[PDB]
Amino acid sequence: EFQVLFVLTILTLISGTIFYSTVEGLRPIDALYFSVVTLTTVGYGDFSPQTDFGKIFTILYIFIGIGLVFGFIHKLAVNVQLPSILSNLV
Amino acid sequence: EFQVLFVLTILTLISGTIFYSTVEGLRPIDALYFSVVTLTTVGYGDFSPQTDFGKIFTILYIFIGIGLVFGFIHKLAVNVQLPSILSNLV
Amino acid sequence: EFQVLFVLTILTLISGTIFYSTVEGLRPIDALYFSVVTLTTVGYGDFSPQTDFGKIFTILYIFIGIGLVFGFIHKLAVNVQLPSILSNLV
Amino acid sequence: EFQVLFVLTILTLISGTIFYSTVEGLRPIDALYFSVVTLTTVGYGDFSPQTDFGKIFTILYIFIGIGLVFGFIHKLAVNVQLPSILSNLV
Ligand SMILES: [K+]
Ligand SMILES: [K+]
Ligand SMILES: [K+]
Ligand SMILES: [K+]
Repeated sequence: EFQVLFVLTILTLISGTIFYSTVEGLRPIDALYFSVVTLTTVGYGDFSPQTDFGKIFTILYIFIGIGLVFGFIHKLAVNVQLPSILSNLV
Repeated sequence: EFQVLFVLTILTLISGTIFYSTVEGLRPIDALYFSVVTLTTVGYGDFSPQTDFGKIFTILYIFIGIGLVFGFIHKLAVNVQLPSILSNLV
Repeated sequence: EFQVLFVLTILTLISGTIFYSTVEGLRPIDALYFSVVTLTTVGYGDFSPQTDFGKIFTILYIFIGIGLVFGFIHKLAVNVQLPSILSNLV
Repeated sequence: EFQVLFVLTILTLISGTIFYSTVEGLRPIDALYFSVVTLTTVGYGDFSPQTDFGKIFTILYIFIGIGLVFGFIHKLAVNVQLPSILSNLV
């Protein structure tokens, strides 16, 4: 469960990294950071797409990616972080 | 279920596209992108309303639109993406 | 239920409007718009607090306000928007 | 329950305060404010990391912190705010 969502999240972030590095000219690290900041809905806006291709991709990436990323966050919190916290209390 | 939320999401995004293109002077593609970035709560701020009409509309659009857009995202994730993922594992 | 959350949301937004208009010098309409953009987690950043008082208030306002605003949005979506949609289908 | 999430949220925010004050050169109050604005997903972008260290930390901080912060917000809303509201109605 967690492993599948972890792998899917990595793949989704790799896709954004490649897209934004190529089409929007970002350094790969900036493209990865931007992809994370986007799909977690933080949205600083220090980076944002300038091209119409980038804007269209971003629309679709948000709709397809938010569900996966927040599914991963939920499983991380409930199946990894929560048991680790409980274990520390004993 | 999914079809109804899909159609409602398209209609909601068309409404924002028309509003922001007219009142805020955005290109239609920018107005659509801004509407998506708003209702998914990303909020880059590369675009934001400059007129009081735009600010008032945005308040109401957020309150009326977030529930529909995140209902659609939830149904997309659970009723489309999840079964597709499970099918790939077999 | 819905009425109580509606009133609480209005009161919470009035509080932010008064605070940001006074301490951060915003026009009341801008303060209301900023309060909404904050508590719905959109966060354009076209407005943001410049004073330390404003930053401290914003921290506490977010933590106390997000739960109320998203409780209201949930009740709006499920108890008002959903039945209205279903009624249109018949 | 609430106490544990409260303490964990404080610890998580202290960690961000120390990190962003040191690596990104922010005043401690700005680092705390930025940490809150990040983990609640508001993301104004008035502050954002400029260094690659800061961007990498921010990616990991978001993934590890969102679950804790929104767990705390949920418990605050349902176990503290809700009973206080109900008590006011009698
Ligand atoms: K945001
Ligand atoms: K958000
Ligand atoms: K934002
Ligand atoms: K922003």
